[PDB]
Amino acid sequence: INISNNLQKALTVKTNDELMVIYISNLVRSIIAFDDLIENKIQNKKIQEQ
Amino acid sequence: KMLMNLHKEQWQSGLKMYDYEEKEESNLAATKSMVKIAEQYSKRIEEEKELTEEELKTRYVGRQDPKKHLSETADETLENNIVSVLTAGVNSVAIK
Amino acid sequence: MTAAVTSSNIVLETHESGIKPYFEQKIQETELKIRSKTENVRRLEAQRNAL
Amino acid sequence: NNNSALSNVNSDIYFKLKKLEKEYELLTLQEDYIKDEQRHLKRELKRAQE
Amino acid sequence: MFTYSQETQHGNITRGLAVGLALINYGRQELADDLITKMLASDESLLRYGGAFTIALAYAGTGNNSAVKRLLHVAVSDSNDDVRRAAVIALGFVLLRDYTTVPRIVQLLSKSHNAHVRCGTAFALGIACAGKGLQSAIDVLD
Amino acid sequence: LTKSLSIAFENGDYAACEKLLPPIKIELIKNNLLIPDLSIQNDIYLNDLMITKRILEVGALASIQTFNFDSFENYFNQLKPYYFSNNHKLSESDKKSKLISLYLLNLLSQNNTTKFHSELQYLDKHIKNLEDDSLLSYPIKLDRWLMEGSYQKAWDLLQSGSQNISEFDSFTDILKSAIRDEIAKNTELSYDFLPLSNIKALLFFNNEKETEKFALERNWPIVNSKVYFNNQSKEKADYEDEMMHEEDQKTNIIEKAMDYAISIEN
Amino acid sequence: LHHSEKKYAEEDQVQELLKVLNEISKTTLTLDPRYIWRSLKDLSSLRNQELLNAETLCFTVNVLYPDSSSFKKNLLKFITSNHKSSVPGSAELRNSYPASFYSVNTEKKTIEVTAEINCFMHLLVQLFLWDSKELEQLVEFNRKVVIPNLLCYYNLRSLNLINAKLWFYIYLSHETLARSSEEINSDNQNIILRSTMMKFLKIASLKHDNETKAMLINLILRDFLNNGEVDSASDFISKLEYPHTDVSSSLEARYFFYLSKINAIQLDYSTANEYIIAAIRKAPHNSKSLGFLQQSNKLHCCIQLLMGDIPELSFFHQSNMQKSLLPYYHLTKAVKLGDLKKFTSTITKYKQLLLKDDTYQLCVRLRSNVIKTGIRIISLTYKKISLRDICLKLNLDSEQTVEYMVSRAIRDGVIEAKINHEDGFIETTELLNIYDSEDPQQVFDERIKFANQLHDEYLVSMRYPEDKKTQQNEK
Amino acid sequence: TTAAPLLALLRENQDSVKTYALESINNVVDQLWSEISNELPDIEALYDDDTFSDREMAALIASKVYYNLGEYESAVKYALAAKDRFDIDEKSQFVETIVSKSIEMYVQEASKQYTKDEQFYTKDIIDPKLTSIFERMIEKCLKASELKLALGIALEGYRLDIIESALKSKLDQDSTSENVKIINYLLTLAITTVTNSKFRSSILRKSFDFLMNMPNCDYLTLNKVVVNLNDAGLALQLFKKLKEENDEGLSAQIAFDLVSSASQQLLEILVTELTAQGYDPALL
Repeated sequence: INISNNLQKALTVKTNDELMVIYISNLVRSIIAFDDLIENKIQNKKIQEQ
Repeated sequence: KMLMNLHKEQWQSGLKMYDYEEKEESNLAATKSMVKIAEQYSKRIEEEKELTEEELKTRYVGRQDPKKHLSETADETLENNIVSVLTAGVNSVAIK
Repeated sequence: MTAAVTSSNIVLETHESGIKPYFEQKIQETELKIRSKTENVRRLEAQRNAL
Repeated sequence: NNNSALSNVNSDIYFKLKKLEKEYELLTLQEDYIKDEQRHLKRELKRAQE
Repeated sequence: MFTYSQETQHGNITRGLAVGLALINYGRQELADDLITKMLASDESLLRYGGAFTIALAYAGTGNNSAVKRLLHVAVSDSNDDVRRAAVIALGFVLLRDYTTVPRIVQLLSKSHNAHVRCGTAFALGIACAGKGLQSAIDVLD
Repeated sequence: LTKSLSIAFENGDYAACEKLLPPIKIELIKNNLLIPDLSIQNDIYLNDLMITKRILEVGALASIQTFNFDSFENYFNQLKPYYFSNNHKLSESDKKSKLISLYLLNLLSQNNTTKFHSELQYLDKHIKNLEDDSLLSYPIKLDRWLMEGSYQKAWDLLQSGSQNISEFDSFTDILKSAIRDEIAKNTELSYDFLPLSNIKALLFFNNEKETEKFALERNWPIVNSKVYFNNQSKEKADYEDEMMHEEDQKTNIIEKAMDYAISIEN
Repeated sequence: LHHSEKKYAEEDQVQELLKVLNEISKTTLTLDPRYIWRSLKDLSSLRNQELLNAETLCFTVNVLYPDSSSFKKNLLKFITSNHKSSVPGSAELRNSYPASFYSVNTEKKTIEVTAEINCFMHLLVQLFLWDSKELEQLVEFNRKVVIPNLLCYYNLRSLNLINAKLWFYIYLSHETLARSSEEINSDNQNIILRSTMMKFLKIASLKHDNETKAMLINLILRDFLNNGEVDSASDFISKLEYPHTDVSSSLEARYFFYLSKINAIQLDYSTANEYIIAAIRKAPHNSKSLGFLQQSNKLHCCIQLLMGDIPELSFFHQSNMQKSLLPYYHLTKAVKLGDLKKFTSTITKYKQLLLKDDTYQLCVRLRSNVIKTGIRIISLTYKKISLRDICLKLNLDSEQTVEYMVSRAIRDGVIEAKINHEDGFIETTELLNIYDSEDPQQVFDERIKFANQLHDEYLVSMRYPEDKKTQQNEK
Repeated sequence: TTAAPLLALLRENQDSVKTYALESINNVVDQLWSEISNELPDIEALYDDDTFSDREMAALIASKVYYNLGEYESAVKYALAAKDRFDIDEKSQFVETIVSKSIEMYVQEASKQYTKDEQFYTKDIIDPKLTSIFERMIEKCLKASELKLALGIALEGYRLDIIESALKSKLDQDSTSENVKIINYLLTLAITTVTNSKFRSSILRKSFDFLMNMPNCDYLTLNKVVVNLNDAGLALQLFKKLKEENDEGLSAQIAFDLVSSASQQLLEILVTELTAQGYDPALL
């Protein structure tokens, strides 16, 4: 039961790291998201012109 | 049905079990190794803050994912011991 | 003319106001619920997509 | 204006959402299906590895 | 027709019988429910291949939740190739009226890399948004 | 009505008090309408409040003495809004200090420390340091001596509290009984053999026949002049198992593994 | 000049407002209006505090005022009048909008949508009173006007959540005015306050507005701790349905704090201890939270002493709070030593400092626990120990007295001993070898389930903002 | 302040202060709601007795308290217990809270008893006080004048009565287009909210009858009904109307819409019926 306890807890370590990692992925993707909005302004007008 | 049935261990495989010596070996091997995967993961995650994932994996040996490798080794023995207890106690309580 | 600071004209425009929370509670309850299910279905998709 | 003939604004939000909650039952149906898909895919991850 | 399907030894005849039962139990919804259960319960792939289509045509254009559930479960849960394919194509028939929901339901089946599944996923978008294009439908098919 | 009650207390008749109060309950309504209910307090309402307060007060002390603890609490409860508000304008009174002391003994004679400290907290904010503890000291010193666990101190305080003849003594006789009952849970854990003289000594008795009498009622089997605390424990444990709850109350070796298993595969 | 400074500030406010107003016009949302609102609230308060007084006046004049201009003006005359910035074209404008409250549209009166505007003018004024930091009449005027206005109409999901942040200021100004002075008429005004709080919660109950619901509960709890109505509050806490998944972390800390105080007074110190450590973790390390942390950490030291658990020496040193936690430190050394003589000194010396924190009510209960700890020392040091020996060390009065102290203490199982009357000693019974027994099994079972629950928190959080980013136009 | 006085008064056995106490407890009810919830079975004790005429007041405390405790269903029982004193609780700007839950409560019961038999408003399974509350809320929509809101709650609530009466009264010819508009809104919501076959056929069939009584009706409105239900009987009777008129253009128009829209099986029986009905051969 004690080995099972350490192992459940080992799996929890691994997952809290995977929790932080995807959270960094989101922090990164935020920059891209901001930049995209200013950029889409230019594209809309061109496609309507054609 | 003939094809499927390849066992007389359909009802004689859950109460049937391997000695506790062998379960002590699995427990001892499993705990001992996970330290080693855990020491590689510690060298590894001194990084994880530079440029490009693909580079980090080569240089500081992110290969095969040690994060994934520890999860697999923990999952296999974790699921196995629940069975080992689960069958153990089942026998004690039902048989006597 | 009339305001959303307070109600204006008692039991005329407060007669209209008077039949309003019966409609709005139903769907206000439905909004919060179906926003967390919508996020949840995508959560379990994400999970089976990595698998 | 905003509080005069308010019972006419009331009826169109009420109508529109009522139609969509039928269609929003088909999206929780999907949540239910993909709980099963991962269990079938976990035995097939096992079979593929096998 | 059902019983004759097991007697016949020519494969084409079973195929033809299985879907033609679907055609006869068209538009009948919940009265067709008893038949649906025998066709799915079988161990013959053709009876399942036709099984999917009986749900599709009886509950056709009404987004009945029970019908879509069977078709979903069966698609995934059978290893037999015809059986998989057929369940996917069936969805479009059911969700003909409410095609708003079709791309979000079938995103799943196109994620998976089994080919028969993927063949039927396309076809389901074909049927569902046949009437009028949906920009999303096109995007998933590219 | 009002004034007939006043002189009923002075006599030392407290049955006369109790008897005469149901009319005055009609007239307390007229009094409750006279105050606005503490929405605004003027000196008109200060005269009206005196009437109101008076009826409850003289009745409340009298309930004690006639062994009507229930009536006492009822009367006491009505005061509480008047005491809350309006401080140093007939809201903290000589009478307040006297009635709070007796209330605290009443909570204590239930042998609940839960209400007592909760009530104690309420008092910090009013009288407990304004007019000080000097009569409010009696339940607070008593509470002390049982929290540390000295029953000698409690016993002594209580013995001198029968010097205080009024209405504090109506609670003395309950509370001496309460020290015994408290001690009798303790002794199960402390001892498994006690002599007959020693059980008597410990529970503050002087009559052997009384010791053996209490034992029937407290469910102890004194057989041959030696108590068997252990018999008693057995019965007490068994009963708590006996009412259903019981598979998961116990927990099974098999059941733990089942719980853990389903969590991982969900 | 002076005008120019109010105009540059104003245009910042208008974008944030314009931005919320569109999201809520489409269909109400909770969190997305919320994120915008929280940034703006901070900035507005910093701009009003440092700069001008009539910078608030400017905005109120500029937009339609239902009564707000007159209400602002009353305030400004008392603390030094203002009549500037009343000019036209800063009052014939209704700022810039695409058409939602644009200068031509609002005059034309095809629309009039004072709703949200009403809500922002109330935030400006409510902050201004608190920035002034003056009490008296000024507090009272602030409560009167704003509360009945917000209650005549039924609020939308957006407006309701705004009004929770207004309510705070109301309680806080009123409460300090009451603690500064003793006026007999204020007690009667407190009853009116109590009534308003609970009605606000019931209105919000219907609309499922989760932040409003949580914020109100904290205030009501505070109000009980100040009035001594601990008695009522036992009732209150068993019927809460507090949100955790949709509220700010400041509320969640406050909530955890209150519980430990109320639980502790009812002589449950087990549950008290778990609740305070959670409040501390929610609450940051900054000097922005500094007075919160000081009080929370006072209560935690006292909790561990009430258990007989005792805090370590580590704690006080590694904190840099040494002077503040000095009465608790002396307490911790005192209880440990089992000195009744020291303890009498500690709570006497420090009396005032303790009572202000309202842990003094708890502290008196330790004069007893000082004794129980002390006799526990004795039974560890000496396994079998004469009744006489114990009486000698802690100045206890008879063999019979110490018998009785220990009888109470071992019902609570502190000492974990049993008295032999027939030999005359007190014998501890612990010898371990409890690994053999089923006790560790019980412990290991609990540990796993705290872990399985942590997996659940991880799963729900992780994947939910990913799902948003995909929907979003960004690739 | 505290409710502790009020408890004392019920616990007293002089009747006058108990009457009083019912009145006073309901004054401070949404402030001292937790305290008095603990000793709410007292309040109920007084309600059961038959020495009191202040039963309604006593019921009334509990309904307000029980909401705040968090059990919504229990509130509804005590409100219908009290009987009246609740038509001033729809016009409160602080309590419509009990009323809304009651409306929902009717729908749970109403679904169950529709499927069995169409009529069930002569049954005693639905409480009569509850029936009243539903009917007066709907009347309240029709007071400000909006039939869209009245139709919506009745449809959920499975009513034949309410829907029948709203369209009947909405024939009075104030604008022909306007009346026809309300009947479409009814056909649409029926398909899109309800797919339970029994109520859907019924509401739809009902609409056919009200359109045709009007001295002008759009027939696109009329045709929609026939094709969902697939009835040749509606179709036969529609034509027989135009055969009374002998009007060339109407007869050609409906027929073109029919052939496209309608299913093959329906048209095939229909032509045989018109042929023995008698028609100009042009339509055939």
